[PDB]
Amino acid sequence: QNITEEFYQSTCSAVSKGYLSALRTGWYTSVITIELSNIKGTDAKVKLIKQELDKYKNAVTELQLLMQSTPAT
Amino acid sequence: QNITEEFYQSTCSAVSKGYLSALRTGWYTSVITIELSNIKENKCNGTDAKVKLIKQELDKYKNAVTELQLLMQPAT
Amino acid sequence: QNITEEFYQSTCSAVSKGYLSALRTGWYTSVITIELSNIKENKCTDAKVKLIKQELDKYKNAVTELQLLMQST
Amino acid sequence: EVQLVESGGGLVRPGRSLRLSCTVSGFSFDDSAMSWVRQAPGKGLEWISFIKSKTYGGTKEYAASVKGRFTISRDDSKNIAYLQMNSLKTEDTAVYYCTRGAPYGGNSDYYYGLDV
Amino acid sequence: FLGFLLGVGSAIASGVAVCKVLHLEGEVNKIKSALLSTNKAVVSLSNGVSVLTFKVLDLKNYIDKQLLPILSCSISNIETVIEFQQKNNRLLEITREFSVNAGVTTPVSTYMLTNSELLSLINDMPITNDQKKLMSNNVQIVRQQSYSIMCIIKEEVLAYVVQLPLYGVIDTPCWKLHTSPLCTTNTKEGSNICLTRTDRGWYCDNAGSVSFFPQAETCKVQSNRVFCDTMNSLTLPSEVNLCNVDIFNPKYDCKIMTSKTDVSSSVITSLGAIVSCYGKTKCTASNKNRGIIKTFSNGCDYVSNKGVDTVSVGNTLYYVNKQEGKSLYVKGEPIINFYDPLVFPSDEFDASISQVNEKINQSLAFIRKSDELLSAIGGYIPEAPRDGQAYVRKDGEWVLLSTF
Amino acid sequence: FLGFLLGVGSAIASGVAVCKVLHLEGEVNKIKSALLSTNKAVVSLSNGVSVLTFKVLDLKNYIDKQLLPILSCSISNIETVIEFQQKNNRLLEITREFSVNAGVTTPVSTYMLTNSELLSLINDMPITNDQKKLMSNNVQIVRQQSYSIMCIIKEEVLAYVVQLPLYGVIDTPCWKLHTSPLCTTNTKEGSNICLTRTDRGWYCDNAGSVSFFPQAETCKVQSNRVFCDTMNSLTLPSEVNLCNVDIFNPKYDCKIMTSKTDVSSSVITSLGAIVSCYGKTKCTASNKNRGIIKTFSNGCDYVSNKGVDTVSVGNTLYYVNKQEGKSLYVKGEPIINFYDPLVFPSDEFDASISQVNEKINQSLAFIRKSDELLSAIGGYIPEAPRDGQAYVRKDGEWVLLSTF
Amino acid sequence: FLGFLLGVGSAIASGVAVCKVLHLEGEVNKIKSALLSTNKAVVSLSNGVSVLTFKVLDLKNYIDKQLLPILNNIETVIEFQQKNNRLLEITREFSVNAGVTTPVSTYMLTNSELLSLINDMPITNDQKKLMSNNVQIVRQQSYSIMCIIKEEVLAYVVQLPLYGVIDTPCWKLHTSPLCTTNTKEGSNICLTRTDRGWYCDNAGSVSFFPQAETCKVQSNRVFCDTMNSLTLPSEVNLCNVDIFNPKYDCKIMTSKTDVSSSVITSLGAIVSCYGKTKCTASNKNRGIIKTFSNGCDYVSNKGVDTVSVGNTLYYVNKQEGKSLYVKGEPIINFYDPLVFPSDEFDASISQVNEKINQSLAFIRKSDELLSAIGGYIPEAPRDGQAYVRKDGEWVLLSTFL
Ligand SMILES: *[C@@H]1O[C@H](CO)[C@@H](O)[C@H](O)[C@H]1NC(C)=O
Repeated sequence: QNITEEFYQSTCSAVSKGYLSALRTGWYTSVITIELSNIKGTDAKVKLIKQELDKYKNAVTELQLLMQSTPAT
Repeated sequence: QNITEEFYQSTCSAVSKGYLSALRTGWYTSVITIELSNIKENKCNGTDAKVKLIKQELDKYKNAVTELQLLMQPAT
Repeated sequence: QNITEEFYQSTCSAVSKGYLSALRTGWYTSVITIELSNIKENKCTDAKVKLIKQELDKYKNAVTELQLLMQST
Repeated sequence: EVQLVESGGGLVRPGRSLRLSCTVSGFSFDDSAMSWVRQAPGKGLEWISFIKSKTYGGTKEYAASVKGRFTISRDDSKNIAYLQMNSLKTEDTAVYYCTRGAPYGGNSDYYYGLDV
Repeated sequence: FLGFLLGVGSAIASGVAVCKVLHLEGEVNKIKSALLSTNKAVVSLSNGVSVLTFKVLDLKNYIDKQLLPILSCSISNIETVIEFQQKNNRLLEITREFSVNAGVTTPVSTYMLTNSELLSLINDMPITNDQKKLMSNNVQIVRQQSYSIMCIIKEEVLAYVVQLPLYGVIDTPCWKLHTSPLCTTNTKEGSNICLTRTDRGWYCDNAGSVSFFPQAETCKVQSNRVFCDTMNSLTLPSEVNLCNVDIFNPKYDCKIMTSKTDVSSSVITSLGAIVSCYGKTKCTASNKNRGIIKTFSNGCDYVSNKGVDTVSVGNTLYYVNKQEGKSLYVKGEPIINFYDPLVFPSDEFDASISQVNEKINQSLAFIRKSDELLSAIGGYIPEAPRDGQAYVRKDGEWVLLSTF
Repeated sequence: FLGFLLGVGSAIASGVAVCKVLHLEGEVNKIKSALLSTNKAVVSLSNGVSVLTFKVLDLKNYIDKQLLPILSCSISNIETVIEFQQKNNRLLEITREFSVNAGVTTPVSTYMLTNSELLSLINDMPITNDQKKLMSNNVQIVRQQSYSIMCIIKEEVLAYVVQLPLYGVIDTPCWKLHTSPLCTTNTKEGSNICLTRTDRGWYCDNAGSVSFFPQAETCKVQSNRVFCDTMNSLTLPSEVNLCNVDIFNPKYDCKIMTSKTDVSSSVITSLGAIVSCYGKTKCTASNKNRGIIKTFSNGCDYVSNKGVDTVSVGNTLYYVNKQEGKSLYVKGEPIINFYDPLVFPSDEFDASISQVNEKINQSLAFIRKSDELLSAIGGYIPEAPRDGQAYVRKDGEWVLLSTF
Repeated sequence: FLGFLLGVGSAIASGVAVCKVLHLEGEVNKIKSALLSTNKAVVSLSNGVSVLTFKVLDLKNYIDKQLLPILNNIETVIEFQQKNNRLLEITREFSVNAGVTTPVSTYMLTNSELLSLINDMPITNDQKKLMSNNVQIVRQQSYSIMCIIKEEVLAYVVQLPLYGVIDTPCWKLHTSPLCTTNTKEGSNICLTRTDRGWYCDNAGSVSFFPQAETCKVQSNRVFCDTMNSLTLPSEVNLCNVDIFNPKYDCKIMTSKTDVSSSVITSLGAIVSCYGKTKCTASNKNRGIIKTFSNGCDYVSNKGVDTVSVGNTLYYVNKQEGKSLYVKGEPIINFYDPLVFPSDEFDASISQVNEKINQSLAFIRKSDELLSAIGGYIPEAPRDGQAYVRKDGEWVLLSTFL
């Protein structure tokens, strides 16, 4: 709201006044947690639940490999 | 297809002729719509399995429309 | 490991020594395949058939889009 | 800041001459174009005259009702715009307003409305 | 433009610091014991720094309680299968995003932190209500200015750090400067000289000085609010603003860029368009209903968006921003006419007004003093003939002593 | 290289303008009423602009009709749950893409617009049949050049603008110019001087002139078709092409860049490779079956892809493109040999051929004026000491007036 | 900084080469027959090049076997979705990225499949270990080119990286502007080293990467890319210990823009505090522990957590290591500000010294000829009469007598 703009022909330039600042000055760190489960006869449904548990265990294994290399820049 | 290329040793440069143009000169705008439904609340008190699943899917729908309303509430 | 760093005041610069190389020097190509099935059309109005039919529609539309994409390298 | 003050009105006998003068203060007078619009007592608005900026030739455009009788002019040295009314009729009894024509951009010979 | 003048910083350094703290023994158990009751808490680490903690997913209390007793086995209902899929999909998608971005993702996706969780975290952050309001109304910007660093997965718990932004400067006046080449308009080729203001970008008042952002592409703008990052800034004195009203002010040396490349271009501003039309290029400004409403003459001119929809330079068509606001045209002689093209430095990038004027002072010395030594070539005399008697200088020769 | 010579534009300005038109009262009801029968229609807004309109998903007629009556409540079919999930997943993913990218996404994803719907919009767009053909065969590129601006979600409808590209110039001849440093090949270290053409990028014929794209990385290529964007282009005269056949032509002053950094490099071209091998660097060209087939001499040379597979410069290994076509090698004296290193300006960015010649003519002016004038002049005549007596010149000496 | 000195290369040029080979007739059948038994195989194509081959999803043996007879329970629906979803997502990723995606997503190649490809790769065990422990980085350095969909298989080539140089010493150079500290505004001159970026020993020379943003770091290991590198002599390292060495002409960049900034290094922070800017270095418990004076200074991360320059707050990296401060006079003080070339980008030490000798040459030579070129007599007035020499002027000879 209530924005202006000026053009200076002498310098071939333009200034757009009327904005409000929202500068990011610093950071704040937050820790997010996801609690996992320590998991070590074929009916109709068990095959799907078994491969879904396989998805879960492979996800936690891949994350175990990923945290292996602590981030650094 | 029938593409050529030349190398100029005098200036150390190369020109690849034989291509066809496809320049974007202007824009065209179209409005895409998604019709939504005014659902007040899942006015059901049951706790069986299928209602347990369908209620949380409706909750996903309602939280999605709330986030879209917050986003609408542009330029880059 | 055992990382060091030096700052040279004369040139206003700093060198971070103690790292190991892992340069990408060349390439290696491998072919991944996904075998598809030649199904012409969903030849078949209950509840479960509707889902399996539109899932087959997803499959056929995916291979059609990949056919359009293949039309260029 | 932006102001247009017209002066020189009053009583005048039918057939003589009277010069209206609009003093501009608040913006660049040379870069903008001026217009004269009158309103007869009880009647609606009637567009009368228009003079373009110095950059666009100083071109005077009049209406059919006053063409040949009225003459618009401008003095950019003192930020003022005149409307010389010669051979006045009784129908010319009206309230005369001085307006500024707004170009379709910052500066253009196509105008979209009367700003001030 | 002046992005090379910026410093070099580490973005995730803070989150990675907290990460290395989370590797310590017992540090994870403090969090697991703190969130054993509630889902959100505030925890002070070993080094004393207090950080927010959140438990967004509990697959432990699902696999170990709702799924474990069934696992000879047999599943009785199918609803539990889809329920497990819905519970596990989030972990799967988080794993994908991490496995692609090497453990650090930005912006923060909804899988990593949903809007409900993000708004809760903003509500409990140790900042003002104004800051909570700002971060809550612009969660899309908070997501784009945040990182997600994956930390550790120890003792049956998964942990990753969400590095959130702190807006320490709010509601101070800002302005965006746009620039374009200002060249002469001669007819001969390559005879033109060009000059361009280089100080273009965002400026915001901050702590008695000005924060300058040369790469305005990195500053995100929503409504009249400008979310910039001080990491990509320069701390300049307030007198920089003088360059807009008086480029020849003595209190600040305004930065320019000189050349001889007179090409036509246009810079779309917030409320209009700047057009630099040089050479035989045709530049126009048009309205969607009537059509062309201005054909630009050779030079740098301006056109407000009030009634103009497009601006075309050469083969390029620009759509101007249709934002509502007042545009003011400030007359003035193009400063390039104040210069002599014979001593104009045409190779200047990191330049300034005074730096170019001093490079002109030297050339004026080089030509008016040293080159005028050519005047002393024919203006001096050769040796008279080494003969018997003496010679006098008459006309342009040595003509002896008959005249005697 | 010359990307700084480009202008600044607003990409979504048109889509944002249409978006702000949709915020007005009643406009949404006009759209809602037009699509009550069919799923796509053409709607003219209040400002007269006609736009295509599409309803891609109807959750209203699913939740209220097929889902509402079941909600005592109990679900009978389990297939209906999965049916609702399949219907709702698209809205969820659209929400994710918008909430991450701050409401503006590019390229346009398949969730935002499927292939059938995109081809529908292209088929119903009011442009030529050739444009329909071009956009229909290259939907991946059209997606890469399109935007998706989320507009409003008012009165039981969701709305976002899909900003599609218009290719007004098609099938005109284009060519890509590749450049590489051209340095001398002296044995001493710092004695070398370098020169490089900056005109690198894409060129296309357009409306009696040439559209030049200096950042060729932004131009996408499919087959022999080049999808560029005029937004980052320059309108040059046709005479720019002369720079390829005659760098010293008078009708166009070709842009170059001088330096002294003689480092070895390689530029993989469309049908070959340019190799600038300077110093002790070892540069070779090899075939996958036979092995090394050429060891480059010091200088800038070329190798066609006809029978060559890799080119190595120092420790860098490049794979050349194996596209089918003819490569032509045009011999010529390297122009860097035409320059004298004592008057060669080495600090030059954003230069031209005549711009180098002007500084060389100037340096020779000071040299031909200084050494040719000081030597021819050096043997002049001093004067006799000012002692109130007039001296005459005899035998190379000043003798007083000795007459009586 | 020096990224413009790099060459231009075609990245997927190798993979596309294999890609067009698969377009030939029968070439796809060799692969389909090789993978008819197992899921992974080695195939030597027509051009003799041997490539690994992998079948990750078989919808043929599902749709034609488990799904077709019903079309000639509800679980069979979900089973199909789980099998089909990958084909959809692979399609989506392609349809956006125009057939070439990077990094290689998990849909394109899961971790199990990628580790399998690394295990059967024809390279050393050390490379297998390196690629297996850093699969996320390998994905970021790999491409996925979609090739063909021929009767009746879908095919895309995954272009994997080969690390021919491993375990050689590397080091990262950080630079920042080095200016004088006068009180007047426009009176200062500035100088900055431009050779900043990564360096690694390679084949008796040094591979230099000016765009360190492209080099990825995990622990003390640095995965760089030779395609955007420079092969420099071993003597380049001398520029760090002896900038004025004659055996290598170190590259610098001159200016007059004395602005304050900071460069966060691996184990510390460089602060160039010029002008009236206030620059500090602070600790999370103690607070401000150093107020920088005008100039370029350094502060290690040993006990420092933040560094603030003006309105900018930087967090320094809290990595463990020894940081050493090497004293020395700032070389910018070795130059005279009256003859200093201030517009220099692609510059070096010898180029600046030669422009100073040249600028100085013209002044001493112009004074050596002009001072004094007026020690000689000029031309007498060129009228009718004759003129003799008296004092400094040409006196009319007719005055005698
Ligand atoms: C520069 O020019 C000004 C006026 O042209 C003159 O007064 C001055 O002596 C010159 N030299 C310096 C070093 O300022």
